[PDB]
Amino acid sequence: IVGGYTCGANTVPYQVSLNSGYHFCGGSLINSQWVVSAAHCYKSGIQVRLGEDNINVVEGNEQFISASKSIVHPSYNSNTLNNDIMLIKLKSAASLNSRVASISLPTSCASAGTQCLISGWGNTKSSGTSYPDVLKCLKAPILSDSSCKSAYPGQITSNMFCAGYLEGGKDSCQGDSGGPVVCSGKLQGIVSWGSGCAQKNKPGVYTKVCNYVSWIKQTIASN
Ligand SMILES: N=C(N)c1ccc(OCCCCCOc2ccc(C(=N)N)cc2)cc1
Ligand SMILES: [Ca+2]
Repeated sequence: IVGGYTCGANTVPYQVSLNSGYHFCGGSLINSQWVVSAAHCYKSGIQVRLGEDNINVVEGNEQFISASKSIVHPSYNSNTLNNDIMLIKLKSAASLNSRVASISLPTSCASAGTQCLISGWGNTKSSGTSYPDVLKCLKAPILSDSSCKSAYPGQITSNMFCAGYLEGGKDSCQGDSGGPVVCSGKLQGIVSWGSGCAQKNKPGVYTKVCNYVSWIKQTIASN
C-alpha cells in the first residue's frame, strides 16, 4: 500500500496474509473456513495467516491455518487477469473473534465514488521497494469505469474496476495482491493489478467481487 497509513493492529480483522514461507499475498476471510484472494496469488502449500498485524512478529492474535484446497476461478485468465479470484479453504475453521472476523460478500455492486478500504502488507513505495511489517490501509474511491478503461486501454473487463487516485500517490502495490477492497462493509474488490504503484493515471485495478458472489457462495457450498 503506497500513501496509506498503518491500519492499527487487527483493525482489519478479515485481512489475511497468505504465507508459503513468507507473506506473498493478501486475502479476505469470508467465513470461518474460506478466504477469497486473487487467482494470481495461486500457489500450492498456502498457509493462511489470520489475526496478523506485524507479519514478522508473533503478537499473540494469529491463527495460522494451512489451505486444504485452492479453487481458482473457472474463467481465470492469467494473461489478462480477467476473473482474478480464487477461493482458499482452510484445513480447519478459523476461530472467529474480534481480531479474526469474516467480511461480508456484496449483495450487489458498488458505484463509482464509493469509498473503500484497501489493505495489505505490500510495497509502500511508489518508486523502489519497502515492505511494511504492519498492515497498511488506504481509503480509496472506486473510479469511473471510463477512467479505469482510459487508464488501461484494452485491459479492463467487466470483472475489474479501478479504485484510487488518478493523481497518483495512493494505491495498492505488489504484495497487496489478493487483498481486500472493502466498501460499505462489503468485499467489493480484490487487489489484482495495475501499472507500477501510485503512479499518475494508473489507478489500482481490482477484481470486481460483486460479479462473483454467486460463484463464491455456490463454490463454498459445494466444497
Ligand atoms: N492486466 C494484465 N494483463 C496484467 C497486469 C499485471 C500483471 O502482473 C503480474 C500479476 C499481478 C501482480 C500484482 O501486481 C500489481 C500491480 C499493480 C498494483 C497497483 N498499483 N495497485 C497492484 C498489484 C499481469 C497481467
Ligand atoms: Ca504477527
